[PDB]
Amino acid sequence: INLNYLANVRPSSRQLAWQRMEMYAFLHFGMNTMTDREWGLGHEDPALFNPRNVDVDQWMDALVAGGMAGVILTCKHHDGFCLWPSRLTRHTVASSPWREGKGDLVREVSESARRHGLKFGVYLSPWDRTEESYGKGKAYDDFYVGQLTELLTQYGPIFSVWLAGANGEGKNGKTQYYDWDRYYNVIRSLQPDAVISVCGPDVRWAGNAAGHVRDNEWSVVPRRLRSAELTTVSSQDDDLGSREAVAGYGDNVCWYPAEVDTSIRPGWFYHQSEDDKVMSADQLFDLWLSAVGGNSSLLLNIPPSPEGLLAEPDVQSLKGLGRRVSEFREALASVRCEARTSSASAAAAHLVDGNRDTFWRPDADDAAPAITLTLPQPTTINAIVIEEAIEHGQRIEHLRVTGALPDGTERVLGQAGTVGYRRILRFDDVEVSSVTLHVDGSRLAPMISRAAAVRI
Amino acid sequence: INLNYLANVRPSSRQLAWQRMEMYAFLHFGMNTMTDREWGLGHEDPALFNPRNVDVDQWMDALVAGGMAGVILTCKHHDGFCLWPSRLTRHTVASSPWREGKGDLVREVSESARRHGLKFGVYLSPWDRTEESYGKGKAYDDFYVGQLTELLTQYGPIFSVWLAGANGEGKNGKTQYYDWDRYYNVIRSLQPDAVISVCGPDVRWAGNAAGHVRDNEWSVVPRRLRSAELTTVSSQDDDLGSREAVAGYGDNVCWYPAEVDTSIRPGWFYHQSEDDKVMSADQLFDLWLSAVGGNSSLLLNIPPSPEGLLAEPDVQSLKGLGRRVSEFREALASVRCEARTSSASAAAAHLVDGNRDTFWRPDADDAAPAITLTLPQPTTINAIVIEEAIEHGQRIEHLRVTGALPDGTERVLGQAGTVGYRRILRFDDVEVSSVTLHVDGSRLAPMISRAAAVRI
Ligand SMILES: CC(=O)N[C@@H]1[C@@H](O[C@@H]2O[C@H](CO)[C@H](O)[C@H](O)[C@H]2O)[C@H](O[C@@H]2O[C@@H](C)[C@@H](O)[C@@H](O)[C@@H]2O)[C@@H](CO)O[C@H]1O
Ligand SMILES: CC(=O)N[C@@H]1[C@@H](O[C@@H]2O[C@H](CO)[C@H](O)[C@H](O)[C@H]2O)[C@H](O[C@@H]2O[C@@H](C)[C@@H](O)[C@@H](O)[C@@H]2O)[C@@H](CO)O[C@H]1O
Ligand code: NA
Ligand code: NA
Repeated sequence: INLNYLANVRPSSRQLAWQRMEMYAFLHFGMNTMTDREWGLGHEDPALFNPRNVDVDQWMDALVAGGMAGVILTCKHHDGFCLWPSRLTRHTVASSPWREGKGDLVREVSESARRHGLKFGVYLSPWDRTEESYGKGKAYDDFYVGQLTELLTQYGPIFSVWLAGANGEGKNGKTQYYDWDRYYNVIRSLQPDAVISVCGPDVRWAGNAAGHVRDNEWSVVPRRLRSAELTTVSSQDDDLGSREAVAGYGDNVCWYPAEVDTSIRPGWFYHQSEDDKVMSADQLFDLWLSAVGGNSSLLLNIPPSPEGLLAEPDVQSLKGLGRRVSEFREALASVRCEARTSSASAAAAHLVDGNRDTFWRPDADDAAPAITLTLPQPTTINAIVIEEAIEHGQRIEHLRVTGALPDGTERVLGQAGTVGYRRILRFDDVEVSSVTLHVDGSRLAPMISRAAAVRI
Repeated sequence: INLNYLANVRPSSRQLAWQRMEMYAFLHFGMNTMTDREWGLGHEDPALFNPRNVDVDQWMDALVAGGMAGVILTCKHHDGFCLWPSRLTRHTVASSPWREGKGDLVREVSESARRHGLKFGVYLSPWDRTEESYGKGKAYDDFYVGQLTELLTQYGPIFSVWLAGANGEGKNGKTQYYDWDRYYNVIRSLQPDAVISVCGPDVRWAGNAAGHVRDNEWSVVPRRLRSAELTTVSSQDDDLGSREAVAGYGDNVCWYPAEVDTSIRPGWFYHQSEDDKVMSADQLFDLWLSAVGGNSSLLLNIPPSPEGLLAEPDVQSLKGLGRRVSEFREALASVRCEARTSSASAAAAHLVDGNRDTFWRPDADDAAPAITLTLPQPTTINAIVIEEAIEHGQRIEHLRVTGALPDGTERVLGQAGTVGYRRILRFDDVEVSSVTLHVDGSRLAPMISRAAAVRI
């Protein structure tokens, strides 16, 4: 096991810009919304696509109020109907009566995303149930690549290209062997800042669709994980990144951080029968604390109705999720403790200076690295937040948190494994004088760019 | 030919940062210096490595004076002797009398480069005439990855990893092949910002070691060039990227810009007999004008002597080189021209603000994109300098430049094909009132971040 190797695997600059987005939105919309399905059958009549009240500004307003950093639109789902006027097939909005055949929903969405300060990403299903070339090999690749080129060069900066693994062809279906390597070269060449996700090397599907977050989430994982979703370790395993899980891989490991994806409803597309099963503001806020406080990026889907609007319950939950995240952020930014450290005290101000590029790192011979955060007055708290300077790698393996009570006893307030981008370690309301964070397990010396004790 | 794909192939942000360096130094130094050889045989006595006056600060001052942005050290050449105390072999400085076995020349160079404002890069020869694992396959990959690991984690940020492709049979009669893809994973994981050069995807050997520069240099080229150093295309071919040369490749092309490498002496390592064969300031400045005015990076090797200093003639030529370059940059930044454009006047000021991140692009239906630069007084000029916003791709195919003389007549000054990072287009001295740059061939609308008219 070479810890100078493991402890120094680092995010690319596109991975690090992505990680700081934290939470962004999925928008599953199109033919499936019109036909009320989760998967379409292919060859749907384009006359079915006639939403009478498409209001992307209403979607974006609600995503801004929800604290979203960007939006990923389903520009072509498995059914093959394209939401832009592709020159490569007639199975698009141009063949539909929406906007008299002059519409381009990718343009409307990306333009409105930008006006509202949200990044824009594209979902482009490799699986296609309409396209005649699908199953033919190379001729389908050329079609796909030609569609990537349209999406990546006509609509401005793309932050994510999301490549779904789903394939329902079955034992007797069409067999298409995607030329993934040729697709990557296209994406890298045209949008080199974009992250290629799921069936791609930059961002890893966390391995469930229900919003479950691992107890420990390693961004440093075996390199074969980048092929997991493509065609025996699996995106689903609970343990991917522990010393024990990675040792036999040696250098054949990489930075490949997790994205937790889930829908606000049981389905990805809008179904009216799901209006009473829309996740609430607090269930969403809990998901957020859990994911964004658990080294996991959060991709939350909110499907527009066939009228072409986000439904009321969904807008209410998003408004409420954004109020909560925004009070959290406000709390973190305005708390004020004095920080003391077990060693390298000259750098203790880095833990509390509001600067994500400065960090504290204990001397290499410090046998028990610890941070103590002393509150200006005795205070009721119920979380600590801690961040690693993940530019420099992911190190922390165990963290134990203790609290000094005003009577002068101390309680073990809670423990966690991995930190990474951010750990929000939650516990019961408790009034304390100070907290100590015992970083008692690490892969070489940890680099900690923020620490705070907070009341959520 | 798909122009919508070609005109939109772009550099990664790491290739973009490397391009802004322009010129940086090679330092070939080590066992071969001590035995006065261009190639070592392997198994050299480590007592031979005993330079008496290693003074890397003296190297770095001379390189700063020469205008270099960085330096790339041969941390191990083909002979196999390591300039740092590697844990994977005893064929290193730890076995030599240099600093009584306690030296690390890699540490000395990288720390001095950093003090001097210079980036640091490493050359680590895959070919190894000493290492006993060479020729055994995976076991030599293990070794090599192990040494790459030391170099990429122990010495701060690395701007380039420069990989030469040569191979040989080992002491077992068998040829070593290299697990390239495995090496790239190491480099990408530990130093995400580094460019992997020559035998690597990010930076292309220009195809000669004589300082020759193509008339037209395309950074958009067939993707197979990335394997050329690992009729077929060669790195040496004159035409790699014209519409004719790339047409057949469709999207299997990429951003792979040229690096022109050459030595300030006939050999790469120092030889006392070559002290009277050091290229002069003027030769080196014509080389700079040619490469850095021809969309090529310049990598200039200056080898330290067996006593451990850059020799006087080398220092002197560096000094004069740096002076001419600095006069060039003065002429570039002190001309006060008014810029007018054939379309999109609102963006004209982007031509002259000295900012590489703003550019002018003519209207979609401007049929004759042109820039006229008006001098404050009739002035003698003998070059134009033009730079494309290469962040967005490389598009210019032909440029024609005319001059307006004070007597109201017009002269055709010169023409050039490619531009890329920068074209310096020189021509017979002439006094003009203004000059016009007619971009009369381009892959879609050109994007130009600087245009100037100068006296060199
Ligand atoms: C194991 C599993 O969840 N399988 C099917 C889903 O596909 C996986 O989806 C995830 C993303 O959650 C990832 O791409 C894997 O590579 C796929 O195998 C499937 O969901 C698909 O992804 C959704 C985001 C959505 O676009 C959906 O329409 C798409 O088919 C779901 C469909 O409900 O079925 C799973 O059984
Ligand atoms: C085609 C050629 O020049 N081959 C031999 C050189 O190798 C090429 O070096 C260039 C860089 O100029 C590039 O890596 C190619 O892929 C190599 O094939 C060879 O030079 C090697 O490169 C120098 C930078 C230097 O480090 C040298 O020691 C090393 O051998 C030279 C040796 O002089 O011979 C060529 O015939
Ligand atoms: Na900080
Ligand atoms: Na500019």
